[PDB]
Amino acid sequence: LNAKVRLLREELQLLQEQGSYVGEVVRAMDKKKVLVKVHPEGKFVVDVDKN
Amino acid sequence: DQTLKMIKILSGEMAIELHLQFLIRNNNTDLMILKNTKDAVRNSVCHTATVIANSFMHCGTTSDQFLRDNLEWLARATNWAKFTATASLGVIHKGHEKEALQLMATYLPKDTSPGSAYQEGGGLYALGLIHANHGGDIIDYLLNQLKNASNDIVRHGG
Amino acid sequence: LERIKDYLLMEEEFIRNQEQKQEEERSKVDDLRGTPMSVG
Amino acid sequence: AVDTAEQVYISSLALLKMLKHGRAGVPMEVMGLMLGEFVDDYTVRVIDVFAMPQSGTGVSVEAVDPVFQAKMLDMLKQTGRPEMVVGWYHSHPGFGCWLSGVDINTQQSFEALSERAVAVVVDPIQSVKGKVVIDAFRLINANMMVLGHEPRQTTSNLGHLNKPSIQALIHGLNRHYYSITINYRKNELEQKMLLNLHKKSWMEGLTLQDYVVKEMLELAKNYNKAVEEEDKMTPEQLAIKNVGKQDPKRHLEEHVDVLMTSNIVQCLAAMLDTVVFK
Amino acid sequence: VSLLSESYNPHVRYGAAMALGICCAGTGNKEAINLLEPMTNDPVNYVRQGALIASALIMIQQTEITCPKVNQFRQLYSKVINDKHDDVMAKFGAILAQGILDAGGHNVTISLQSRTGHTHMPSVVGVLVFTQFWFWFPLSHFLSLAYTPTCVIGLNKDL
Ligand SMILES: [Zn+2]
Repeated sequence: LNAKVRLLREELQLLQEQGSYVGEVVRAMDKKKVLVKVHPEGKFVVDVDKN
Repeated sequence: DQTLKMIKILSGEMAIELHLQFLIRNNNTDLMILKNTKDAVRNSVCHTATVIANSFMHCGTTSDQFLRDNLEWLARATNWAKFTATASLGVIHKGHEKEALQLMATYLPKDTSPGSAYQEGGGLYALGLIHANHGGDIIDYLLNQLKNASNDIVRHGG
Repeated sequence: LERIKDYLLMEEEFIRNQEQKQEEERSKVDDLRGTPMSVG
Repeated sequence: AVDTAEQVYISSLALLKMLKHGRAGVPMEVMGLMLGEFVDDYTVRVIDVFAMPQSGTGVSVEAVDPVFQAKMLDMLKQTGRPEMVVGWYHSHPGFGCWLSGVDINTQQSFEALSERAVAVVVDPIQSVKGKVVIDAFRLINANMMVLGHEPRQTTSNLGHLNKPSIQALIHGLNRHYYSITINYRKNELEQKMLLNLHKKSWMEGLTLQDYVVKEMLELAKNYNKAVEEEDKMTPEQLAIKNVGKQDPKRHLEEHVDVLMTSNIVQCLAAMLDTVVFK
Repeated sequence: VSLLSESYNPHVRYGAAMALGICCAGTGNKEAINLLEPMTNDPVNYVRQGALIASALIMIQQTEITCPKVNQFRQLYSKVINDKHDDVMAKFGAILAQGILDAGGHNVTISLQSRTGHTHMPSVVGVLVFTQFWFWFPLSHFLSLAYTPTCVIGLNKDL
């Protein structure tokens, strides 16, 4: 039981990782490429994740 | 007579040779399992992992068929893992004892490569593995080789 | 109850729409192109 | 001729000087020279670190002052024992630990000067005693790329090296460089004095007078108990609830330990009342 | 080992998996084999590499009829070697583990205790040095000395 609570804190090491930007997809193209505009910047072609 | 027989039976060296005979005559070793592991190579730890794994499979059998099949793959190992690989060959030949020392002359550094000092150190380490757990003049001879051996590279395994 | 055939036709059409590299040359371009590319 | 997972041992003095100097120059990315010891290829220990005076050029090799190094070394010779510098230590504030083409140009010069040429990258991101943002990097030669970069004779050390792994920004510029493991150098009396100066000094350890106590305690004890009286209603709800389907009931309100510690420690003031004094 | 096998430290879990394998040695306690399987799925590669080798030490002196997962562990070792995605450190000793099970063509097995109950001096030395094999790669050769055969010698006369 003590291991579980400390493991939850070990899981909290995840909070350290930086958040990914939030953007809107203008359109999609083939070969795992999508055209997404960044919220305060400009159009970015991005590589899609396996998931 | 009886005195010679009692010394020999107590020594039990012949029994070790009989165990080597049992291994060489009967080994349930599959080359295909080694090949399946061989095909997937990270090219780093895998070369070391495979050479030690085959050495366990052929320990005392003296059947280094896997080493015979691949020459370029064996050459890939760096000078250090190669030192471990020559010691692994000693594990494969760990049964013939004095006969194995004569076999190790074929794998001796002058017979093989003078340039590879780690291979030379590995050969000394392999010689020790073959005669390990046995007290003999060969052990004293290894000590004599150690006196003439290089202070660091040869004595790393010597 | 011929509706099931019609519904199947619509689902099949959506599946068909859903179901609508060079050994060295493409890989070199893939290396040349950045993971993120900005259009200007 | 073969690299290994070598261990860099950072003496406490070198680490403390690096972060303090780095914090002062965090806006201007200050650089310094690391007075390490090349005892053997497998183990490298940085016994001492000294800070170069701020240089306008930057973290570049040109910024390092040859005259300053010679005079500083002479002072080290007269007082205690000097050691040949292992490499350059410097701070990159924008990217915790990272490598740059400008950095490699200085690193190449240090590599030409000696061998290990270790480079350290401390940064402003920090924690009171758990950040260690500092990381150590050594470049890998393009000619050496055909050969295995780091042959390993020891699996466990490679596994310890594997635990840090790589940083995403570092991964972007990782090629042409190899990360080298950094560990704190053995600290004994040095650990003991800070250990003595932690609970006794860094934390409150007056000891002669270490032991509010009866003035605001009555307010705190009444307030926490009031919170419990409202909080205990949730446990009362759970016992009454059939709870055939498991549902959260806001139990474990606790505060029992907090009340227990506060009441007992204040009650322990009886020792001060009749024993510590008369 | 079971309480120690689950712990925050990667080292304590890795050590527990190694410890469980060595005390049982060739023999399998069934509970011991069951405990090893979750250790194989453990996230840390360092713990995973230890679990694969520890299972192999139990696997020598065992056959599919004696233990249900003996083939499954063998299939697992091949699978991790086959999968590129699996960590190079994680796979590390799975190939070595296949060697441990196949040592001497499976003819020899690791036993530290004589039938008389006398401790085997080669067996103890090989296993203790083998734990330091993670610290030093060549110490794997020390494990080779401790490989007692399952064969029986029956000679009416010595010659
Ligand atoms: Zn730099």
